[PDB]
Amino acid sequence: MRAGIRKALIDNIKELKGCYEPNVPNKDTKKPYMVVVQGQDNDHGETIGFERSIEVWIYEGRTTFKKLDKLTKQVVEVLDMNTIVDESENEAFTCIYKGTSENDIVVEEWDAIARGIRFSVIALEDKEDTTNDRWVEALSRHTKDLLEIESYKDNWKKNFIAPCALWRTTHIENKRINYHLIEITKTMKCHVVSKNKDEIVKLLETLETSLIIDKRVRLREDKNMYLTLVSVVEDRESDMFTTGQLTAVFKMIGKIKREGPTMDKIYGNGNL
Amino acid sequence: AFTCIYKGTSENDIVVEEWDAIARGIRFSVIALEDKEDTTNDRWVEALSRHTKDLLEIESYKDNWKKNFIAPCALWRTTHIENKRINYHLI
Amino acid sequence: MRAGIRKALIDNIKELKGCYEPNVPNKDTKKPYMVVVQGQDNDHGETIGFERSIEVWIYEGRTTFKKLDKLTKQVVEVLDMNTIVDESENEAFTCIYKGTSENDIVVEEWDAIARGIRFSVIALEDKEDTTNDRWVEALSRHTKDLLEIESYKDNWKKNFIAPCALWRTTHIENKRINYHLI
Amino acid sequence: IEEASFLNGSDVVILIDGVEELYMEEIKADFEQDEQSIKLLGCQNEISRVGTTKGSFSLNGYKTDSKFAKLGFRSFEIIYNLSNSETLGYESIRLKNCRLKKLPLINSKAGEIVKIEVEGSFRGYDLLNE
Amino acid sequence: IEEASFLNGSDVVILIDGVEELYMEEIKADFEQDEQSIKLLGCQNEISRVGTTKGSFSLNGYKTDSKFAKLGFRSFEIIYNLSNSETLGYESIRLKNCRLKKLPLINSKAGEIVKIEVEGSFRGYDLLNE
Amino acid sequence: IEEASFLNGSDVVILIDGVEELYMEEIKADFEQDEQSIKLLGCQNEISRVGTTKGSFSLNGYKTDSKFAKLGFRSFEIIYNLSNSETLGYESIRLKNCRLKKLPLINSKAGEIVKIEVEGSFRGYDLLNE
Amino acid sequence: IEEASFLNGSDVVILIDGVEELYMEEIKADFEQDEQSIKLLGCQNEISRVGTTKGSFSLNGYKTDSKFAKLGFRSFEIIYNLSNSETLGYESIRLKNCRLKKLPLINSKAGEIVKIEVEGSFRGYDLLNE
Repeated sequence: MRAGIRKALIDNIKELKGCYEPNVPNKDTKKPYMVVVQGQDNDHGETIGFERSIEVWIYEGRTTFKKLDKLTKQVVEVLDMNTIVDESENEAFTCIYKGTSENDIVVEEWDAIARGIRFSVIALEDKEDTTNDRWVEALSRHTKDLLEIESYKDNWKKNFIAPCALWRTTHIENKRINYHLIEITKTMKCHVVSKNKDEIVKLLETLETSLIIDKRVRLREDKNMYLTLVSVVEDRESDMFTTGQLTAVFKMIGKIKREGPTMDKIYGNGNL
Repeated sequence: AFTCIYKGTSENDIVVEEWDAIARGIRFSVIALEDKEDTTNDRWVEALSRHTKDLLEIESYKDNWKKNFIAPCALWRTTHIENKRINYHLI
Repeated sequence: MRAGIRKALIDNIKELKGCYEPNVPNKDTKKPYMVVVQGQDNDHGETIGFERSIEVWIYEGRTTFKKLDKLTKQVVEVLDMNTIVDESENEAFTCIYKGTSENDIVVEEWDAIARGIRFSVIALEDKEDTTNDRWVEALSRHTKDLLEIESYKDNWKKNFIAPCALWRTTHIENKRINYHLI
Repeated sequence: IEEASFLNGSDVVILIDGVEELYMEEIKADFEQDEQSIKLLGCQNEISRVGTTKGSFSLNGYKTDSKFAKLGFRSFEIIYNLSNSETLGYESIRLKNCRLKKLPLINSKAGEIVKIEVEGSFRGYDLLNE
Repeated sequence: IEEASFLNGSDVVILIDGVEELYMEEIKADFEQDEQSIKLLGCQNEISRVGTTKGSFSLNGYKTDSKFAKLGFRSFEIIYNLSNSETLGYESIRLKNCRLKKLPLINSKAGEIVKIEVEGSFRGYDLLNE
Repeated sequence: IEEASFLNGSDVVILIDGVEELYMEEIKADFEQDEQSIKLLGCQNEISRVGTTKGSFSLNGYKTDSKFAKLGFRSFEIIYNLSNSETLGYESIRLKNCRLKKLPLINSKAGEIVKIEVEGSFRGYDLLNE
Repeated sequence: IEEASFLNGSDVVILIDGVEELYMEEIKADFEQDEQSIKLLGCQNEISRVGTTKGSFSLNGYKTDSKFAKLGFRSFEIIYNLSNSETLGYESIRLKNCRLKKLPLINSKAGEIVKIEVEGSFRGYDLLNE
């Protein structure tokens, strides 16, 4: 994954002289050069899975910090949410801009000025993008058809292509409302990730309107089943990745499939 | 452009003897670095920001703060949205 | 548990030259090698019991960090929720992948690059897998019969075989609804 | 666990006097009967009879116009299409000679939406579809 | 999704006897009929007719003066302008010969605002606008 | 935004039989009249008339003495001063010949304050002020 | 603490007119009797007798079809099987000659599931099994 970030930075930034591993460069390396330090991997719940931290430490020749500001903006533009393909490992990923190092440090012995940009990567372990939750599959298919963006089903995948949507299930309730009938209620929350926030607003608006108007969703292309909406709510303040904006509650009624024997043959006899 | 916001002051008033000087650190901040648009697809936010601007003769910044906000101003974000189909024809 | 983890890592990973205890290897050791540091045991409630922390520090010859990334993926695959049998103690366990050390460190004096993978083990003190809660026993039996996976009743056991399912009881209420009925 | 379905109440389409009504929120209609309980002279079990039928109906909704106030007590038809979406077997009912019991001229609280309530009686019905 | 509009109930403007009323917060008015159910031999369903009409109304609001207690049981008109804002089609109704059923002389609780409640009967109505 | 005012019900001063009553919590009083609805022989809307009036009242408050139980069913007057303080126009009403409908000897729950409730009827009223 | 078993109400199987009914939520049925209180001429305590009986029943459930509207006021049987899973001793009751008191043609609120309510009367019952 180091190779992907290094290759992207070298290809897209031309002021850059080289991008190295942590303790590679010597004192005669030509500045500006960048260093790709890989941080922790922490478990961040079911929706994100394991989140990795990265730092892209920029180094510059101590002329002035304005060049470092320009180069920082260039790096952030290059890596922030743009999918990167790692040829060495033949697996892609998508860095998320998180912030910047504590201060802008000056290192006198090296005669340089440094700043550390702070990225992260989502869902390191997840490598399938599939779900046994039929409801999630149905709603992700519906969102993809309505919206013409990628729709990931159970949890984030590391190479998500923004703009995209996610349709995880957060809560399930089952009830036997009758002898023959059962009722399955799911509170399914949805994310809409995109670089442009107004695009997030537009996508959420049209998704809400589509869910409200067509109040139910075909569970399968075979039909024979449907998902009736109950309430769709958006909390725009909520986090784009961890929580998700749109919350929708769906329910579906099923009947027990009793297929017992049959009274094919009937006979009776008489007395007095 | 941008607009610095006063936030406080460094931990103590320090005296650096070797430099023969007294130093203090004032602490500012800048808001919404990445925002560059001042626009919103939320028609409601646009409507209320326009209404506030017309009523009040101050700026209005719609969905989120912008780094070069000119005080005094008034932002009009939307925090929570609920949709209901109250009828066969109405929402 | 050091012997079990070391044996598993040596058997399953072939690029490994050796797996040592913390301050064993000298500067003549052939890299890459691994080090099994054993952390705290902390009480984490009734369901987990005592949880032990383990770190498997990988070391590599400072060629490039991509080798260390590959080796870390190999270790995580080998140890993550795969039941391990410690022949020395004759007691099994199941390491749970938990994360990775703070940064990828370079150690110049040793001329190596190191990374610390972080595991843990659950319910160290639990050694029975039995329950006097008849309800839990009944539901664990029902789950096992329906589902064809293990069921562990009152609390986790250290050598749990994934996939599985616990059936602990979290809350009990008793009422005398009548003179004769409870 | 084969499929079933509930007829969600937001599928109704109420046509009052041949023009579709958009703002109705609730509709009720029943076909009463006087039982005419008969106690025979020898049998201990009471016996019922059909007697005479008597329709009654009610409506609630939001006030959009003075349709009902201007309608007066004139006879008018109500058609009610309860569509099912899982399967397309809409249930359609027609009410004949409906007559408002009272004109809801004014009903309006200060801080709330102005809802209209209607109730009356209908002479008969036609189960158009099912 | 073309526009729609609900008539908010705070657009009411009640004119009691030619002077505008500011403190009313709820107004009701209906035009009851007598059903006059009739059985016919050889016709199982009952039949209804208009009968004689009978108005009734009610009002609630905050007490600002003794207008109603001074009014007594005199006949007085009520006008009800329910304006609409999305489109300017106010619905105006006039009630003819309203007469209080009871004078609310005193209705007061220690901790609350002193509210006035009124109800009576009106001989007829004129639907001025819609 | 020009001033308005609500008459808070804690401004009430009730004088029962010439001696001020200071433990009351609420007071109600209405002047009912029998409607005497008449259905004319040719006209299709009912007509009402004033009929005969009949006062009724009611009070609740905290028990502080045996004033009411000792009062019996004697006739007694009630004054009611609802002072307004934003503007000093107090509304004063007198009730003539009030008579308790039922003498509330005992009404007391174990864990609560002993409140007294009264209801009755008054022949007429005098609107002393407004 | 030997075992005991309530009867869960989701074990009910209702056969309306020989075809099983799946969507019923609750069923009620009682067998009234006119008390016929007799005050003897010398004895102080009242005496009551069996009098004449009369069945009544009620149903609620989700609307899945127009079975009841089709059924009209016809006579029809209801059989009700309440199984006890913990002992297998199902209590079965049959109602004879049930007759709807009113056809629930329409009963539907906008935002909710369309439920059907039925009530009527039955001449007699047979306790098929217990």
